[PDB]
Amino acid sequence: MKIVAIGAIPFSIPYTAAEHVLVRVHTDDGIVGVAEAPPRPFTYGETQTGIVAVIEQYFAPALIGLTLTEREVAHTRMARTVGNPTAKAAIDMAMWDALGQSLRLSVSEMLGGYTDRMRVSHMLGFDDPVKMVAEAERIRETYGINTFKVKVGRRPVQLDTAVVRALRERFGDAIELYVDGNRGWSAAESLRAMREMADLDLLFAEELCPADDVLSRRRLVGQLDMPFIADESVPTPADVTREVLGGSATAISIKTARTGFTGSTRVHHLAEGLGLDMVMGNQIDGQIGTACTVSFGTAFERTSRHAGELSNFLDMSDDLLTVPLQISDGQLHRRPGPGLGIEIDPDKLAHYRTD
Amino acid sequence: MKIVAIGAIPFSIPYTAAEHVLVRVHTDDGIVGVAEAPPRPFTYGETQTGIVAVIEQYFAPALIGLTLTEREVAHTRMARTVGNPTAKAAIDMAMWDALGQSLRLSVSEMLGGYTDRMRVSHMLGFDDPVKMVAEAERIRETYGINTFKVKVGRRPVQLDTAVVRALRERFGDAIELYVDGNRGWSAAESLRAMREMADLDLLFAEELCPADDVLSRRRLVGQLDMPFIADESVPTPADVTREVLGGSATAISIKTARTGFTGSTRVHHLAEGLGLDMVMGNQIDGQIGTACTVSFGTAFERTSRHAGELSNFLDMSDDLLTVPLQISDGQLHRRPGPGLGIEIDPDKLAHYRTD
Ligand SMILES: [Mg+2]
Ligand SMILES: [Mg+2]
Repeated sequence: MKIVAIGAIPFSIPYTAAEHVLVRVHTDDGIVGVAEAPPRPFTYGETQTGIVAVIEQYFAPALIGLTLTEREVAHTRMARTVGNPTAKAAIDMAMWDALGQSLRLSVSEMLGGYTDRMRVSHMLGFDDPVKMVAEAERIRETYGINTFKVKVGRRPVQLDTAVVRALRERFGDAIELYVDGNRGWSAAESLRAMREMADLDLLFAEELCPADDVLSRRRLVGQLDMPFIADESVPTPADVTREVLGGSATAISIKTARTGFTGSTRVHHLAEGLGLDMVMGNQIDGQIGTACTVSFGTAFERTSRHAGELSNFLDMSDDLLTVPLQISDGQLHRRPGPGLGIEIDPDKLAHYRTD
Repeated sequence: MKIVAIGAIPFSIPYTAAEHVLVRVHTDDGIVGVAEAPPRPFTYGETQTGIVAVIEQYFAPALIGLTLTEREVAHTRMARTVGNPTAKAAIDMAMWDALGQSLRLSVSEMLGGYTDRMRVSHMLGFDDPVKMVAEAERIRETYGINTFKVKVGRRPVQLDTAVVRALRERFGDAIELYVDGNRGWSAAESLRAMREMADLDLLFAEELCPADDVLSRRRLVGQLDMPFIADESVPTPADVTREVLGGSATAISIKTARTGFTGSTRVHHLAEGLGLDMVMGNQIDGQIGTACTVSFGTAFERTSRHAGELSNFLDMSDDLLTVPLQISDGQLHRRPGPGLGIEIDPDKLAHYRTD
């Protein structure tokens, strides 16, 4: 189980576009672990070109020679390089995939195996209330999804509060609802919006305003009833500690795209120890990334007690798996096979790769 | 004064190697502003390949068309992309260079023009005390430098405290001394080292331990007499606020390599308003970057009241300027010419570029 090579292949798939990087960890046993790295310059500052570069130029040469059971050595070596979250996460998850295949165990069970499935949430917004209601009905009827996260951040705030209210009026208590502003509103606008929706039983408020508007962010978080999920502002455990102790976050988003499995376990244990809720998020992941999210989320009780953002891949026109993921009865099961339980379709990769 | 093009040229110059990126902002007036971006994967996570990529693929197309007097528009647009500090800083400084050339004004005077020169500090360490003393004598006698920053972080700590003590015994109060651990020591080791050197009158303690060892870092900072300079942990104003209010920093390093001139002004004003000392740092800069550091540092009283890390370029085997920078009587003057007061030697660029 020694790493003999690590590759990074850029690929592009149009949306109904995902310009991700397929990361592959090759072992001396002929096993190949895989994962994807989604470049999000507006969240982490990584680019597709940059991810391939850091992996080929820095991470690959630093990890070749290590066994699949020296994860902490790999973790420590990669940690020397600052940032480049998805690049590091992809390598970690590909290593875990390879390990699982080598031991004939799923990543989920190796991580803890608490359960075998997660409830799925769907995100929507930035359109008319009538259209949003129509989409929610379609998604719920088609996939059984009962949890919806409304993307907000428009001005006037009434444009978004109208969407959330329309959804609650249509489904009543039959669905779960919460919001994510992606730092789009000011703290003051965020408070006015939440106050207007005080009767809609929103379970969480996610990154309504910039965490970097430090003092106003802290004031807002202290004014809200529900937990305030920090996402882009807590990419590392140290950020979790600073934002939580500082009062700018009262809940934590865990995204395997940025913290993989080794790092995500560090985030889960920190959040559990501190006593904070956690939710599995989506980095606008393809099916490879989604398979990773469910692999981790199902391993623990604290992550599986909440729905996970696992439906974004449906918006892609195609994907790289030989067997596509399926959402039924509003849930997604962790794959039955060893490792991530997935396989890359050779023809799909050949058709979508851009190198 | 409209930007018509922005280029990023990778180059490499061996040390007596600097793999930086020359950034050039072209205007419709035929003026070309310049600056460099030093890729520091172990500090910011940027790579030489990554810097060129983010500039060519994201920043250049987003800035072409803006005038040199729409700095806040450029600042806001670049801010959409997370991280990539030196890439952004280089573009900002090149824009300022172009503006200065267009108005026949030096960057220093446009920024405030408080003074015309800065005292220079030199960093050394990681060798035997006798050799370190010899180097300090040489540097002081050769350039007149009277401020030395000892790089520390080795174990046992006695190896570094011995170096600092040897320097103080040799020069007495004739020189200024302080230390920078580059996050190399644990907080506990850092305290023991500083206590051992309590009689050596160190003016500052810089990043002795990781800022990410959050609680122990805060405890250490509160135990030390002198100001504790945060550097790699405060790359943005928001980090300055979080680290300062959290107690993990009691002084601020300003490096034009990561915050340029527009961003550095934001850091200076924040630090001045909060009431914290600030020091101009070095990102292992070449002469282009050093010219930028002095341009900014001389503009304000709070930055010029302390020596600036401005001697690292001396370790390079060559550089790209037509007229090299000169340190005399332990000081460096801001260039007399418009903009940064520098010009790229065509033959040097042709010989060292790697594209
Ligand atoms: Mg989010
Ligand atoms: Mg430093």
